[PDB]
Amino acid sequence: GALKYLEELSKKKQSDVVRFLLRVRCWEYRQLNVIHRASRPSRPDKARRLGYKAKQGYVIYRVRVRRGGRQLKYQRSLRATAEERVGRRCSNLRVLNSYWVNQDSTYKYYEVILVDPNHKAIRRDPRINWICNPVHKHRECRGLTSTGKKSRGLNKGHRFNKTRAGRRKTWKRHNTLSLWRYR
Amino acid sequence: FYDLWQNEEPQPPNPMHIPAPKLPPPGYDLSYNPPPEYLPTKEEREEWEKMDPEDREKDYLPTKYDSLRKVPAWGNFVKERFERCMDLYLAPRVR
Amino acid sequence: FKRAEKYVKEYREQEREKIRLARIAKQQGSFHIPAEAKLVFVIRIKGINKIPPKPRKILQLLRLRQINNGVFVKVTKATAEMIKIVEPWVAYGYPNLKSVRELIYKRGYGKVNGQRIPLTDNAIIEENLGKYGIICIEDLIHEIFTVGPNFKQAANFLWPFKLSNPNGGGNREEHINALIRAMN
Amino acid sequence: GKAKKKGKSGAARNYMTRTQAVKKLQLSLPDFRKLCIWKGIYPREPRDRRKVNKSATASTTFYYTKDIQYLLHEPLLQKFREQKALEKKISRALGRGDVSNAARLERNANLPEKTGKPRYTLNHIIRERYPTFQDALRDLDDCLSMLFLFANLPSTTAVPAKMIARCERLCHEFQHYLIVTHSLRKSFLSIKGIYYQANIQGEDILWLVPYKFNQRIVGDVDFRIMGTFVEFYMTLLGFVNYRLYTSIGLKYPPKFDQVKDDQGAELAAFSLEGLNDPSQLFANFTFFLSRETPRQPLEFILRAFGCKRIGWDAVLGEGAFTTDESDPRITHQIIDRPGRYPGRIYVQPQWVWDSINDEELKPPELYAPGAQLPPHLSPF
Amino acid sequence: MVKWPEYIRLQRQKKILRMRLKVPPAIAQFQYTLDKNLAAQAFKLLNKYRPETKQEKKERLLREATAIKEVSKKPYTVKYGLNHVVGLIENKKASLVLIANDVDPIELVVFLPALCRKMGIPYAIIKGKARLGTLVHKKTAAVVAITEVRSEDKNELAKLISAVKEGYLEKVEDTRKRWGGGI
RNA sequence: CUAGUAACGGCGAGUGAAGCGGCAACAGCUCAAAUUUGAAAGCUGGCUUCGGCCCGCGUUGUAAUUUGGAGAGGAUGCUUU
Repeated sequence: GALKYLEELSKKKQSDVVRFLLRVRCWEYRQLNVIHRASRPSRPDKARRLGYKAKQGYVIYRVRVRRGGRQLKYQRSLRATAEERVGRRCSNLRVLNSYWVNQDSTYKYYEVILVDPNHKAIRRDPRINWICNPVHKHRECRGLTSTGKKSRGLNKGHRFNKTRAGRRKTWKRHNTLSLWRYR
Repeated sequence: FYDLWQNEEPQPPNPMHIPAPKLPPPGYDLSYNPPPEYLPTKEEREEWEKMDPEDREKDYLPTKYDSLRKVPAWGNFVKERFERCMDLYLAPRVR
Repeated sequence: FKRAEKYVKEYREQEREKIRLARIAKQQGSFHIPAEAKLVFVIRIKGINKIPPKPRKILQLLRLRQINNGVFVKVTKATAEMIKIVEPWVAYGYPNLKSVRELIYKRGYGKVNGQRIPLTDNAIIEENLGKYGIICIEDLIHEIFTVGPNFKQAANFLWPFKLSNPNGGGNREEHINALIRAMN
Repeated sequence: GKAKKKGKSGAARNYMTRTQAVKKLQLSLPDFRKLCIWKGIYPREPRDRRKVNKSATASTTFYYTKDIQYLLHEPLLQKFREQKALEKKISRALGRGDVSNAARLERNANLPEKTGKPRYTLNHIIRERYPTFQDALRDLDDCLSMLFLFANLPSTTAVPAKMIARCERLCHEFQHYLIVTHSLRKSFLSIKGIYYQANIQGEDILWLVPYKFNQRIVGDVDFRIMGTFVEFYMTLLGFVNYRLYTSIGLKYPPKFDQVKDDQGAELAAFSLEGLNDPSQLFANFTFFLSRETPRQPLEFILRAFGCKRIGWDAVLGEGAFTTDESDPRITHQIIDRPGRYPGRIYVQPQWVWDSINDEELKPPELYAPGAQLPPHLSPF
Repeated sequence: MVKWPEYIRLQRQKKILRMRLKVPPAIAQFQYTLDKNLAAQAFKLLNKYRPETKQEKKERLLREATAIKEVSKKPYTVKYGLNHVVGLIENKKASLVLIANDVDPIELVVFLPALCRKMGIPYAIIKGKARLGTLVHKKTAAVVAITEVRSEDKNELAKLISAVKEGYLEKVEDTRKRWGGGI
């Protein structure tokens, strides 16, 4: 049960050992590329609860994103921008999920989990082979990931009345004049 | 172990194929007991030992022996075989 | 920097040498062997590093200084004293006649007049001593395969054969024939 | 109306140098040489070495393009890559530490030092090399004579003693075939050693056997190269004597006894069961070999001409006719020395050599010991 | 003058930074590793308890299946796997623990010396995640634990445990709570 | 249908839902959080006489068990392939 100890550590990320590790890793990542491949996740507890498995077909990619304003504000999140740049880089993979890994004064650093839909280790596993279907091509561009669902407001309740079934679908329905035959 | 020729057909030799020239047959010089005409002078043996190796027309000159137990084994036998081995795999042959 | 473990291994391995050598000198200089005389071929075996003086002089007496060389020896009452003294550094057993045949033909080297030259000819065997019934290579084998009245003289002409190092491979009854077979 | 380059086309395609050959083959410098003896690839010379390559020297060696194409299309190249990783994997369990895994990989290696059988399968290589069984006897001129030389030779790192014991086994197998079918006709001796000439299916085979004496290998010689021609002529003579042994119909391989061979029987250790001018010379004769006389060549010659009973000393060997010289059954006793039984006639081995050469029973009075030997003649 | 490659320089600068910064006292304790004698004596016992390889496990299965066609006790091996070993620590089922000093997400092993201290299990930080993986027939192994040994060697395990609580954990005692590096 | 209701509004222009109710269609599940630890039991490739052999992934975790209107482990006895 080592991963329960890691979950409590990520909670305390201002603390002495986690501030030290985030400092020495953010320094290392600045000399690296903007988008580069990570052999293993920096937070293996977070990746695994987001869906990462140590199988042939799962890869981890680390990306830095510029932080600040676009006072115009970009409605696209920094996490969604992190997903979209990696999916452009790996046009053959599928973006599964992403998580925060580090940040700086200029950049924000994210690790993204990708799944190879053509690897037949992936194709044979019923827990993941839904992603081999072509309705899951480029989920990060359609807002189908966890960042996208948050920014689209796909939550139950009276607070999310305009957006829970699709915001534009709601507007088209309410702005349609419906005429029947026997009026 | 299986037999080789379950299907054998003749093959014409290409003109590029240059075979190795065969070694000369053992002549009358190589014998242990030559005639006294083939027996050389002791001065000729002493001069032949004085010159350096690989500077002679013949690497061997005869010497009359009486018995088989008096006949020794050749010192440079493996040297001659190895020099042959370098001859047919490191020295090219002009047609 | 010799580690301490090596020091302790030394002393325990020298005390066991002292204990066994006392047991040899306690009982007698004899071995439980039938009265029929045989011949033993002994081969140097890599063993205990530090040699006590009494096993060392017995290697010197058997001209066994450098490693892996080997000599022939018959059985006397005195030989069994040297056999069980130098035993942890040697391998011994009765060889076979064909095992001698390779040892004089393929493994044969020469010793005459204090300098070690290889065997040259049968007449050179005559030139070496060639006198006490020594006419060919089989003279040595006759003194070895059969017990020789001048086998001590035959050993005097003899030199310890520098046997060949094998690659990855108590009295042996005839299992010493397998010893040279990997060591020829 | 177009032009090309002179150096690019033509003689550069047909002939390439040894350096260009090993680069195209993509093998190490030694690994080319074992493969090149295997397929019989020979360097040869073009008519113009300057025209083939402008930057060339007479010391440099060229090679045939199709022969390199034959070298590229060999299964040994795949076997070289699989075996190269196999010695890489024998450094695996040795490095990390696994004695059992190092063993099971090295029984799978099947290394020649403990088998005698060769490391690589030479079946398809000799399939493409020698075309007919007559050329096997033509190549038996070289095949036998080194293995009689190698069987007398001691062991080195390149040639294990089990390889020589298999050489001495295979050299004895060809001898047992010759003494059954009496194919040995002519024999010559010289400073180099003993030459034998035998005709098999109309093909004369000549091989040289030096005397039973350790030979100095002093100088610059390659045992790694020499160990390959052991593997060459092991399989060839093993193939040659397999074909001829079913040709004579006797069951193959011949049965062998270990410890009775270990007693020093040499030639006489093995049993042969026939179902699974030469004969008239010494058809009914009795022979004894003394202490000086060469035991191996005398027994080989006598059994090749149908001598029924040959005896010798108990220290020369065992499993023979009765050692005792007082036994009056012996007609001729071979003695070379510097009882005096009137029944036994006292002779030399030279009388045997000249009476087997002329095939006319040369007189033992002219060949009486204690007298000067008349000069002999070469059969060639 | 001459120019060095990018990943070459970053390897050396991280080594300088991890040893010269103000390291918190949970990573600084990993700089203290046991002696050469104690490591050699540890692997003398542990190599006697090596897990079976895939080749010899299959051989034993073929042995027992053959005898069925034509009686044993519990196997005592060396326990490995971070999630497995932490559970063996938490149930007090382990007797000696060995921890690799070079786990590159170090968060997987930071709590592990202190968790063994809390439950009383003797631990020793060892050089080589590669060395432990060799012991347990993998490329890598972050942690290695012994639980129970056979009766022929209960004495030399208790001697090895006493050599850890005397030769290693006594020297670490007043230097595991102090910050590393400086300058 | 609620309903041009609530709500927000240079309270002008105007903008403008949702719950309930009647229908259409209906279907529920997979992980992470556990020690298989009396046995990485899992998987990709290659060679294949297609039968089963090797390499590699993987213990920084691949199978089986479990997913909080649950569950696990024992015990007990019926019922299912």
